[PDB]
Amino acid sequence: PSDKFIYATVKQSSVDIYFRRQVELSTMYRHMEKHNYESAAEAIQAVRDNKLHAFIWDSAVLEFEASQKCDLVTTGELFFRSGFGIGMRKDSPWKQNVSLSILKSHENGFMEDLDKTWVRYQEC
Amino acid sequence: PLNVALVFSYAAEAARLGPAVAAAVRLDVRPVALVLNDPRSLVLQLCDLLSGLRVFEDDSAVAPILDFLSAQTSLPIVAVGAALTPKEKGSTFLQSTEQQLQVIFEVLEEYFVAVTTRAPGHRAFLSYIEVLTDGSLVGWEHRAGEAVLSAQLVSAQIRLLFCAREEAEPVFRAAEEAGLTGSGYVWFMVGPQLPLPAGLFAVRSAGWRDDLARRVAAGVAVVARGAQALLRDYGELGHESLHRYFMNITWDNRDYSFNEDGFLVNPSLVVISLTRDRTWEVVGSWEQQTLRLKYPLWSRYGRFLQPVQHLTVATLEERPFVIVEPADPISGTCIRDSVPCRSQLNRPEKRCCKGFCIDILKRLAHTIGFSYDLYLVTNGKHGKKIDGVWNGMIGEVFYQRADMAIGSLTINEERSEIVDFSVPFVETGISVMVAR
Amino acid sequence: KRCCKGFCIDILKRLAHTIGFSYDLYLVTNGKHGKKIDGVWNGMIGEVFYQRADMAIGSLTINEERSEI
Amino acid sequence: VNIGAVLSTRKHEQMFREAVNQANKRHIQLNATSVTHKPNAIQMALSVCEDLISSQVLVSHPPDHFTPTPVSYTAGFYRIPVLGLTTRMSIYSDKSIHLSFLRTVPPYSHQSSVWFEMMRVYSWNHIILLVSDDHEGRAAQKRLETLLEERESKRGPKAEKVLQFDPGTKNVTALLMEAKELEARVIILSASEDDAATVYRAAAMLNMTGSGYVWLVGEREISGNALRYAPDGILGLQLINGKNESAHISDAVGVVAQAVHELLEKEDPPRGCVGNTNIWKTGPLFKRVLMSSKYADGVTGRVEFNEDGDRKFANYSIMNLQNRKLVQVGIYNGTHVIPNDRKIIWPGGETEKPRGYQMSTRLKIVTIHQEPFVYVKPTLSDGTCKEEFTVNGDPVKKVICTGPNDTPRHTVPQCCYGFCIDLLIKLARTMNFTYEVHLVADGKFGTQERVNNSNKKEWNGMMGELLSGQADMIVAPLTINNERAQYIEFSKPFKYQGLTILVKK
Repeated sequence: PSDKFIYATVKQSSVDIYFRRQVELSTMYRHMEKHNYESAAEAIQAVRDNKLHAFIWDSAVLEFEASQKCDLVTTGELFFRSGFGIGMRKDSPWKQNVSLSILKSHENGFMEDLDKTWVRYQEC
Repeated sequence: PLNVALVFSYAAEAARLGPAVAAAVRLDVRPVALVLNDPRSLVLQLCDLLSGLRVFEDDSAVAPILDFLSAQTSLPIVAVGAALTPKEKGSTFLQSTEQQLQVIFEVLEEYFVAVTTRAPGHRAFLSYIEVLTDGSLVGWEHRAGEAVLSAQLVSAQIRLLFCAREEAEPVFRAAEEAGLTGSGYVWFMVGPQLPLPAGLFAVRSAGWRDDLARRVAAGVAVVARGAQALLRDYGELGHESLHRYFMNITWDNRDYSFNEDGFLVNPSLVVISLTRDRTWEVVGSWEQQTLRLKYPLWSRYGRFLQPVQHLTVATLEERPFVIVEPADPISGTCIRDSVPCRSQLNRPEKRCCKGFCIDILKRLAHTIGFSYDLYLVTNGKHGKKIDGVWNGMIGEVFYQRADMAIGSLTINEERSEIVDFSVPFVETGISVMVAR
Repeated sequence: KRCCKGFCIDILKRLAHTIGFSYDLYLVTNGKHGKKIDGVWNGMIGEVFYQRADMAIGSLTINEERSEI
Repeated sequence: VNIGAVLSTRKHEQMFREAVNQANKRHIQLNATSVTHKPNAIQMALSVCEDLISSQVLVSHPPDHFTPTPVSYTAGFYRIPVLGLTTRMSIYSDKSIHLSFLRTVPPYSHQSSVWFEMMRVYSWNHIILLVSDDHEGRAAQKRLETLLEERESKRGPKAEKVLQFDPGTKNVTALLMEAKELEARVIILSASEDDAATVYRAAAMLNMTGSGYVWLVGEREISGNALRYAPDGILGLQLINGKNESAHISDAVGVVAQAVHELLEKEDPPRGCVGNTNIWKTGPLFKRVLMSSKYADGVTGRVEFNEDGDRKFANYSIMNLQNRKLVQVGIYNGTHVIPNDRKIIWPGGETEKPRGYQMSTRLKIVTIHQEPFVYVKPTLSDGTCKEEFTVNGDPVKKVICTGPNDTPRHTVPQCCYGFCIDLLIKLARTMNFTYEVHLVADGKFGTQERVNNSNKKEWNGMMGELLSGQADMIVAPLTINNERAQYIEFSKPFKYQGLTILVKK
């Protein structure tokens, strides 16, 4: 328990279940519970005013915000691997068709095209 | 209209009471239609009552008969086979098993195999116990006739069973062939009505047996309360659902309000047991979803002694790897990855514990298969040869009070001589601590 | 006899143990992975498509036609 | 012992006398007598008790539901196995309370099972249920649920939208109105005759007439609707044996004679109807020999019965109400239904065959404002969105998202644009279907929460609200994990990331 540092995260979304099922570090999850913040923006501001020291979150979002602001440093190593998907009801041909369309977007090059369209020029 | 067809087929004191017990309960007139007696005679009495004049109790087919008569006459009645059934249509009468299952499952949880022979109640109780058990992380475990029971005895210790009056004794003829009627097992019955087994436990309504006069007075009082509720805003035919006027009754300063289905919402119950001396001792009571009883310690207050193993672990509280914390008030217990620790010397406040020693203890217990209990010593810290007697863990172990003890113990001469220590899993010694 | 091992073998045995299937290992001698030559497919894709192999494992890159079939 | 009967007529009573005499001829002295139904339930209770007292003793219902109850209760006073001929009430089929009563004709639960078989044959996988809040209707829909759930394997029908209904009520057009837009064109009705007529009139005043409006009903309502109002285009069906009092009487006489003959291998009412309440083990003996009775097949057909005395193998007929008359169109036998050699009128009542399904081009999408992925801005003065061509030549496609509440709590329009918005635009252009966009009030992703004061896990946030029903397809920077994965499937991933710490310098 490092009370001098601040270990906070989003209260509900993703790391909640990860640490709940993680089992062995239940005390770490309990500390996160007493340091739970229900906003990415409020966590960013808590980092801003030095009321928060360490904040665990996703990779792309955190690195993009750090590049945009270039007043904070991102040092944690990618200790997790995951992707972002699209969900729908348990009976959907839309699911198969959108999977095919998304893989088509990946193959053609539209994916990194929009990536460089929306991520570039926001880097210090 | 205030007719009380007190049929006893008897109750000489109750028959003689009549208006006297009602006056004790006692506003309009509250007479009694005392009749002592067959269905034809009952029909004649009721037709005479509904023609001229404009609560039944006997030992236990009567329920369908009374339901049909109430439906035909559209007149409320009270049954005191009293509480015995799905409703049919609009008709008023009085008489739960599901509540009994709930309460017994609770009291089992704070302190397995379930079978039966033949009933619709069999499937009803199987469904209800499935609904009760699938949550709260209770833990699923084992979900002529005597020859079959020999074929199983399939390997649990707590046994749940229920039947009518015609299966208990006829099956007990072989004494269930496995000594489960003794202290080595338990038997739980739904109690549909209340050559003889032992170690039996049962549940009953609040009024198990108080008095015939008391119960008839309660029936008269609830009838009068229902009539008064009918008199609200001034709210019988011979040749409806009045239960809507039964939402608030508080006679005898107890929960008396009834449900629209004829059931009493949130009633009071008692849990009793039949000792070897054939005495129906009361284990405890339960009301408003709260139970009171005689305090057990781990499992030995139910007269269970040693299922065919339990370890009486003793340890001392101090702060390196060993840590303690109180049970969470919201849950009433410790965290998910912890162990129930009893900080007692044998009101016991729960104080769970955790640590490296706890981890290794649980790992070895799982890998080798022992049940165990945790004890906290309140006599010294470890133990010394004061006047020959020992305290702490050594004192507990030496006098067989604690079968085995764990914690930070340093193997020595006399301690090895009188303890027989095991392998030194972790290392230590004597060292110095100084500042910079 | 030519036994095999590797990361894919490890994950295969782990999933088989955790889910409980019996299995046998087959080695393909018709191409490397599989391509839409004259409509017919070879390799793992060819084996799977014609029901000769119920399921295939290894280094496979998900594509359009490969996802479709 | 004896046979006995409860019939209000004499001709069928004369046939019963002939049958009992000819049965006693074959190989014991035992007779039988019927009783006319006086215009009172209490009168039947008393008259049946008098018959029991004056004799050493089957029941038939003259065409409602008032006959089987008091006779069964009187039989259960002595716990006597009485049997019925013409009754289909599920309140007696279960016989949990009517343990003295045994059935002889299957109830409407078998009709529901045959409906499931028929809809399984026709390959349809979408079905809605309209059922009255009746215990028999509840048992029927429970039978549907049991038959659907037992299929451990194949996709299978979904069997959703089992909403209830109250008898003798109006304004049902609202519930049917929201049921109309539910992607399924097949419905199953289970209600009384008057309720069926009322709902038929409600559909008539609505647009529930053309294609895509397909349903099948039961015996309890087809006969009632035939009188007064019954529109064409109704599937319907009919019991195989119809109603043949002489045939049923002969079958009952034969089966009871067979039971008596099989009982007399090894083997006397105690005392009439008065002053005796003892047990009668011969009652359970009759039970166990009747469930084991392989009585020779009679006029009705093969005679084999389930545990609660109901004929099995479910032989049935299927009619079709066309041009104000029913036409026999199918015969169901055991497991196979054979349509007749007649032009199967389309179930919709029109000149085109129905698929049983329809498409909804409109989709509902909810999202969370994620700073790098989603940009949300207040709308302009007119509510439109401002235009800016980034830095190079490209217009920023900014959609209107009227989801989020003011934070207040007022659902005000906003302007959304980003990763999810433009990829959704591309996907919609690929699929050529419309859509919408909105935010969520709670601003939570979602988790499995142990509900307070209860013991059930619940879903909140995005997927919780999607399972609620308003949302239809999620587009958000959502990760992938077990519980939500088995609770709802996902598509192929598009953006990849992990977990990382941020800290100041």
